Amino acid sequence: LAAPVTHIWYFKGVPSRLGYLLDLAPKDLEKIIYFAAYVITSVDEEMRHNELSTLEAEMAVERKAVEDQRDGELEARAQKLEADLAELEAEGAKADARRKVRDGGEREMRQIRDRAQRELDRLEDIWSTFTKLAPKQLIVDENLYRELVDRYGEYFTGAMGAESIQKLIENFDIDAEAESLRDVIRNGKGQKKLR
Amino acid sequence: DRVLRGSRLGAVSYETDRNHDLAPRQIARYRTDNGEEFEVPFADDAEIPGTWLCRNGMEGTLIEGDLPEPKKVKPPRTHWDMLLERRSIEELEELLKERLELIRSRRRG
Amino acid sequence: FGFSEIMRSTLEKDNTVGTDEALLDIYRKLRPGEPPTKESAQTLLENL
Amino acid sequence: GAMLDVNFFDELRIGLATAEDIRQWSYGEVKKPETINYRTLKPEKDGLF
Amino acid sequence: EDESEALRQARKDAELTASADSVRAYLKQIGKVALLNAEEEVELAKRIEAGLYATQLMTELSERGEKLPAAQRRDMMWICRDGDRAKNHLLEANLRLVVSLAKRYTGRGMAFLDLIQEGNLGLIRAVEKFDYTKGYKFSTYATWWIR
Amino acid sequence: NDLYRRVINRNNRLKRLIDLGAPEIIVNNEKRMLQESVDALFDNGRRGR
Repeated sequence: LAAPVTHIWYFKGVPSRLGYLLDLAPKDLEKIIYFAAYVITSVDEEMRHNELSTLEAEMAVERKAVEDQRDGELEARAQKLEADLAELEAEGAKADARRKVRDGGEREMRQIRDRAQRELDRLEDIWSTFTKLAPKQLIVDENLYRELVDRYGEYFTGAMGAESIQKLIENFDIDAEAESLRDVIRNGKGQKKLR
Repeated sequence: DRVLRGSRLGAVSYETDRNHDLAPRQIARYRTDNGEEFEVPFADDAEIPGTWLCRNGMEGTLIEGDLPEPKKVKPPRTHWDMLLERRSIEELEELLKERLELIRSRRRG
Repeated sequence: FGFSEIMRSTLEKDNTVGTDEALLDIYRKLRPGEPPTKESAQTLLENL
Repeated sequence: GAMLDVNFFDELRIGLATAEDIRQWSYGEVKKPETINYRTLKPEKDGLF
Repeated sequence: EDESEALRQARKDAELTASADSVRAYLKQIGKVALLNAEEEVELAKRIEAGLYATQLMTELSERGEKLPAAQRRDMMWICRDGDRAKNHLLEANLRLVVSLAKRYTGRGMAFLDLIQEGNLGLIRAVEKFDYTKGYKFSTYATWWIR
Repeated sequence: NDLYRRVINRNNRLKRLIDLGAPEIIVNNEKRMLQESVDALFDNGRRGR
């Protein structure tokens, strides 16, 4: 085979042995091995640690430049509304028809700041999902994963499919995992102990 | 539904199965480009071929180097040849510099 | 359905107003994975 | 364990086959989706047969 | 409040679904990229030819000659990268043409997605063989190789 | 022979696409098809139609 392929017996039949080994839900495992969602195979820690400070400085700078273009939009809409004031303050018409154009301009300003809120929430979500990055974490929205890849090509590796599953099985310590599991069954109780 | 009678495309011979006097054989040794070696028993009155298709699906050459292995052709259906068969070098050059002017006038004046 | 305690109870518990909103709801419960448009979501039940 | 299947058995152990076991069982790589030549009915080279 | 607000919410909820059939998943994957026109196809073809000549020239020069103009080498690699970007964009534009041609051969012999991927190979060959100097619509030339 | 032929066909086409150089949509669709073929070989009707 020119690309690795998982055995169907160890993934589909309940209980899913790949899911129990890697601690992945079956609906989040089928999405990996049938090419619907990416998966962070590995991540750096200390380079991430100092580049947290440097990259949050760069992120604040980029968001500040976004706010600079946003106040350019604010001032441009203010000058446009003052031009509408100059070209509607001496035209004899109805009391609301001379002001419905200004209300439409203010509605245009309201949707401009709504779009600014939308892109700032997008940038906030990108920074949040970099700051909460870990292995065995699915990333839906290929656009969002693409943005993480082209902005943060270092500090982590991600993949998609049975090659990623093979990489996760390689980066796996059965002895440490078994010590954690036996610690849980010695200490905890309930659903966590049954799991 | 029927009494259908079918045969696979081969015939069974039945002679004696003896193992005391056989035709003489000598073992060649081929090594691939994987660093893995295979042994094949040929006949005595048989010319040893230089390259044998081993059990890995890859061509293994002989382990005793004797042959001037040839200099066979590149597969000539590439995009560069399919471009050259309908274009000219000066046309590609003027298009290259015209495309170069875009990055030069984008990065600088 | 003026006589039916069950029907008026379910109209109290429907948690959905708006014909277009209910139509989008049944479109999402019926067709999974398709981007809903207004005319296709309207004519889906009629064509079905 | 032996695989000639003469009747000297003690066990029958089943495991999980690795790729280096599969390409050690095999006798060659089948690499064409051909079975039998349509006119002469002889098994094709590097096919399934 | 039904002016694309609840429609947008249901659109994102449908975008985050599963869609467990492979044909439906491939159609939803190829539906994202928008279509093109003649001038866009012309400029993509010109970028393809420029990038191909750039990488051919750089290989045949660096085989026997070493030079270091930094800006020139950087823009040469820029041309080589963005030519392949243009080629990938052209293929992803014409995937719907491939599917629309291959949908009429179903039911006899092969599957659906085998037909679609064979049309994909034919489309790659048509993009290789395309010429813009004769000045025609790209679909009329590519239909021959796809079929 | 049909299941083995589908696996061998899709694997050869994938080798052609990878060594040719194709975009990610085509290559990922080919890999998903190869995975579904091997799954249908080992157990038919387990995941999907």
